[PDB]
Amino acid sequence: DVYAQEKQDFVQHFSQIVRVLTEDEMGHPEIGDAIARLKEVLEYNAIGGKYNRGLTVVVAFRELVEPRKQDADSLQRAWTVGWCVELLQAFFLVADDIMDSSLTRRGQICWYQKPGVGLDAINDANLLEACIYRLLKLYCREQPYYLNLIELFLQSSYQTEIGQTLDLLTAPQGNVDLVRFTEKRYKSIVKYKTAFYSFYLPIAAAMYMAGIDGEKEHANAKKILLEMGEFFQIQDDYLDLFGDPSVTGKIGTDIQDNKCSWLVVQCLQRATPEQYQILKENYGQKEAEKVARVKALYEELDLPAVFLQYEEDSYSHIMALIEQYAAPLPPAVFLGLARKIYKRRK
Amino acid sequence: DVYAQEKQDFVQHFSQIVRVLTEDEMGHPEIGDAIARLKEVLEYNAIGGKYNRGLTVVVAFRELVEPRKQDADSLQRAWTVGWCVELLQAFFLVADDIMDSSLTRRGQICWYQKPGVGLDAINDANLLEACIYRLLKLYCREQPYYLNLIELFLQSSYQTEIGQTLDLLTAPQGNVDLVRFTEKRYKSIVKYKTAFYSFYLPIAAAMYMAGIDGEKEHANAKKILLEMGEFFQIQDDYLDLFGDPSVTGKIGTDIQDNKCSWLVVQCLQRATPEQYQILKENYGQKEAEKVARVKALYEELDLPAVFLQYEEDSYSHIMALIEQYAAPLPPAVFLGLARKIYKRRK
Ligand SMILES: O=P(O)(O)C(Nc1ncnc2sc(-c3ccc(C4CC4)cc3)cc12)P(=O)(O)O
Ligand SMILES: O=P(O)(O)C(Nc1ncnc2sc(-c3ccc(C4CC4)cc3)cc12)P(=O)(O)O
Ligand SMILES: [Mg+2]
Ligand SMILES: [Mg+2]
Ligand SMILES: [Mg+2]
Ligand SMILES: [Mg+2]
Ligand SMILES: [Mg+2]
Ligand SMILES: [Mg+2]
Repeated sequence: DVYAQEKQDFVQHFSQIVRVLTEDEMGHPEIGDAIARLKEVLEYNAIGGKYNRGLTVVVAFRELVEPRKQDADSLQRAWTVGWCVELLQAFFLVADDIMDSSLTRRGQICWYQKPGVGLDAINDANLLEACIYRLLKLYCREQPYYLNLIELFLQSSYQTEIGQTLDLLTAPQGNVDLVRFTEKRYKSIVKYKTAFYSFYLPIAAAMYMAGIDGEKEHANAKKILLEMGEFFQIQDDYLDLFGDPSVTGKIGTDIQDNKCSWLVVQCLQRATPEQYQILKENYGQKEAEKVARVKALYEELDLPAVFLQYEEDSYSHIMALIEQYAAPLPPAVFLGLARKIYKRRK
Repeated sequence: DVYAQEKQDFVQHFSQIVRVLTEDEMGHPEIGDAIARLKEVLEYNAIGGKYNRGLTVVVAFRELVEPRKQDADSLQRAWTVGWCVELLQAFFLVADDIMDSSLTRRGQICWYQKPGVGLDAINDANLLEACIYRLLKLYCREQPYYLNLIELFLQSSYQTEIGQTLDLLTAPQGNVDLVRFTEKRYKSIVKYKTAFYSFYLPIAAAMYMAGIDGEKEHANAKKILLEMGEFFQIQDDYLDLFGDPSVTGKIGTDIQDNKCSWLVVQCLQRATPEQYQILKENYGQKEAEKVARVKALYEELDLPAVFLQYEEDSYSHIMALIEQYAAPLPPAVFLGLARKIYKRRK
């Protein structure tokens, strides 16, 4: 919508970002090779996704600054903060792929699986985290919102690592306990691991950039953007199994990795004592046969139909939340975002 | 010296730090388990080292604030920033151990080698990075230096990741090229990977905390503290091979991991065309026999004697740098630190 409009401009700005993060060798030639490697990391890991999050920073900026106040530089900065959220993303993915033993991301092989990278990936990832704050310094240093943004990113990082910790504690390798896999636990997980950084972070960054720094303006926004995030991670769990790797750009692992996926939580609730045992006996194991038994059992309970039911009822519920809590913000900010993820298949 | 004096107080402050980083569940019970895991990570990975860096923050604080201005809270904050540098350290180690395929750290098994952790270590590490900025917020939020410290830590993180990148690019697995292993390259590596965060970071943090924020006061300090860092990493490379694992708390890997160690750089400079080939043929391989051939060749060139020569001449050179550049800072700040690392064997 407004998103599809703004992409080409956002994506072309990536070159400047890179010309800029590699202007550090235009003062220190002894680190050339490290900069080269950094470029490479960026090229491979910052590109090829949908860019929802970065664009959401820029769309929300249009919609919250009076166009008088949108000078050339105001925009350029917003492109950057936009990119700053894409770096956050990049950093999480490079490292969640190692942790999740994934094979492919955005329709290429995962950075760590590349010949000659492996676990150097862990540095690569953190360099990407670093680059955020180097951009904030280089573009927003003189702005009233600087500190708010720095605290926002870090703060959001921390909540997201917290969420990752639960994702992992709840899904221990070679230990199939399913007592653990509940509704309450699921909600907590996705709240922390996905919702703060994929949905609040980028909107609030746009709000901070427009001088809207009020506690209650952020609290309301959050009530909306968090439930939106929950829904989005459920989408993500559905696609892990039922998506198209031609389209999602990634092969699934929730079952192999013994994950507290939305799927498995719904399964337990419906399964017969009989069926519980197929699951127990096939879940969280690297064997194709056992994975398949679980997919089938999921299809046996017409869980893709329950997905579609839930996706309709949550989208409504979210719309209720926009009616209740958007004010004084243009509903469009939240709607544009909602449209871009409802009935999504990539 | 002043260090040995201040430790007991610094180490006891670790409990408060933990009671404080786990007071987040005193608002959000749904993340208990993640906090538990965080405690555990901290306990295992923040403890057992020398604490040079953290103590150096606190020693330098004594020596730069007029004792009138050292109220209870002023100290407590300095303990924290001190601990903030130990968290930085913790985070780098947890993850450098994975990247370096190390077995033991501070005389226990490396966190990632623990049964039931493995590559979840990558999250664990980043949680430790997070905790720094959560402490800065919770203790130094209202201070004039806050932003300076935040930029200092991040900035220092970034330079250290840059340095890590070179460490790794220069030491590719299963690819023994020794053209790469030069003096110039070595200096660059250790400058970035060790010196900024182990030596500048903690002193400058103490300076920022004492309102000494002048460009030239930090530049001079840096000239000193960077050369000090170089020397310290050379020490670290010597101990990798020639130390006592009973004492260093860690088993070495520079040879196996094909590292641009101070040792190997000195070796090349001295070796006969004959000897160059033993090295080429045994370096960077996981085989005990081949490692041993290299150790022996190193002992063949009386490199431990060259170490002791260099350690004397650099310590002198550093002392010259303190005579030249300490002012207006108490020489003690730099000397206390120098004494604590000269002729060091752990
Ligand atoms: O691999 P995906 O793309 O399905 C997905 N990736 C994510 N989706 C939503 N939120 C998050 S947070 C996250 C992540 C990555 C790394 C870390 C730690 C290094 C900090 C923490 C969180 C990955 C991720 P997940 O099913 O693995 O959760
Ligand atoms: O393992 P050690 O203790 O000998 C030593 N550890 C370090 N010593 C001095 N500086 C540094 S910087 C560093 C490190 C760790 C992790 C990272 C990336 C995750 C950020 C970057 C740098 C480890 C390290 P090294 O010989 O591996 O260099
Ligand atoms: Mg994951
Ligand atoms: Mg994953
Ligand atoms: Mg997923
Ligand atoms: Mg290393
Ligand atoms: Mg190491
Ligand atoms: Mg070492």
